Amino acid sequence: QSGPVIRVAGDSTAVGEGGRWMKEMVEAWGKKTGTRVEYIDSPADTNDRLALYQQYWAARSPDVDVYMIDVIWPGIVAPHALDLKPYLTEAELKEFFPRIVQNNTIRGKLTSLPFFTDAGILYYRKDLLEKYGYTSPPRTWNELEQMAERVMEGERRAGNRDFWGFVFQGKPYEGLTCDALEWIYSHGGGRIVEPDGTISVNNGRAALALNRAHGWVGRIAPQGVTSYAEEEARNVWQQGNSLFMRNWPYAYALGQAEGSPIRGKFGVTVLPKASADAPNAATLGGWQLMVSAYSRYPKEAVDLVKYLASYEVQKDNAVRLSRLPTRPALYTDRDVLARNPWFRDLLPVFQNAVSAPSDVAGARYNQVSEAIWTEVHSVLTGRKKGEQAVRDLEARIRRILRHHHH
Ligand SMILES: OC[C@H]1O[C@H](O[C@H]2O[C@H](CO)[C@@H](O)[C@H](O)[C@H]2O)[C@H](O)[C@@H](O)[C@@H]1O
Repeated sequence: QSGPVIRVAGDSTAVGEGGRWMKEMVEAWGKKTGTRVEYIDSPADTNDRLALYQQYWAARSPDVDVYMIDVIWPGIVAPHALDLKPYLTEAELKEFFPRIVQNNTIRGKLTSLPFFTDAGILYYRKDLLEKYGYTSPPRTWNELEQMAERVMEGERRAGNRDFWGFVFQGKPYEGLTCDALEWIYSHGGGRIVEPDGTISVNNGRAALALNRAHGWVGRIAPQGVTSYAEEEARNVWQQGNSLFMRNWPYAYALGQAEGSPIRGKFGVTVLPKASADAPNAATLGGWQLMVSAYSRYPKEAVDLVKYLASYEVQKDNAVRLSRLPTRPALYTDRDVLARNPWFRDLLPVFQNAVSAPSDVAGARYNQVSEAIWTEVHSVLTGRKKGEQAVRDLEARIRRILRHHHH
């Protein structure tokens, strides 16, 4: 047909159904409104997407109108965002969780609408826990290790060469920062960089957390876990070859799909922690919808963003893709809850999720994060002990944030 073509970059066809579903939603809006649309695909890992989208932004490119942006990005991407505040009433904006709207608001600019939230959780094979005499998923990291060693011994003995105790995201990329924040915080080691700016990571609890994680590699987790992102972990788990997995909510719907080897065989719960008085750790993730400051079609782009962020599209995301709404009203919707009962069970885990240090690092967050995941990876690979790594990380972050004030 004719008129503007509204072009969207967001999510990836390389991560679950997200890219496919996103294209479907954008096509549905185009059909509803009689507007031409195009979907531009992205790489799997968030930090690779940031670099791709930065090419467009540095160019002031009009070739993408709407970007799906990570929770950790507002402080970096704000100059490239159209301020959405004038386009939403106060009532419309209050329909989203205020913490996420606050996150997305930089120096008063509403950079982006909340789309879906995210929190790290523990996936567990309930069939296998029952087989090996366990009644509850593990609450402590020591329990997780003990269960993993026992179930692995038994499943290996029964003939499954492919079977592991635990998979997670050990690749050097942003997902490892997420995993590592959960390890450190759940050992009482802090937030790596505190909201006040204190770089706190050089402490014995953070070091222990990293040594613990090294101890999994090649033992209860595959040697190759040091190259796993979300999907590599998910594919071991989904084939039936891991007792436990750390991952985000999206993996639940995919594991329940017809033809999944593990359909009906798993539950989810909060990640374990070092001891009963440590805090629960679930890293806060999630994605927002930004209209490009370079879009030639801001009114149409805003209309698309409000549609994607609407109740019925977020509902579809919850029901079909098990991704977490940013609208509190959806957590009381009968159909969302009947499909995903665990959304009610773990709502307090999602509410108490711990943010990575993107607010305090602001536009330097991707540099801080790269330091984190590289130093953590050096522990996972055995290159360094946790004590040295947290000392080296402290020094790196001090250099990166020197002269930065939030
Ligand atoms: O909901 C699943 C999403 O997984 C990825 O995003 C999560 O993990 C990132 C780290 O790898 C975090 O930075 C992000 O905040 C999390 O939401 C993936 O990039 C998304 O496309 C998936 O929808």
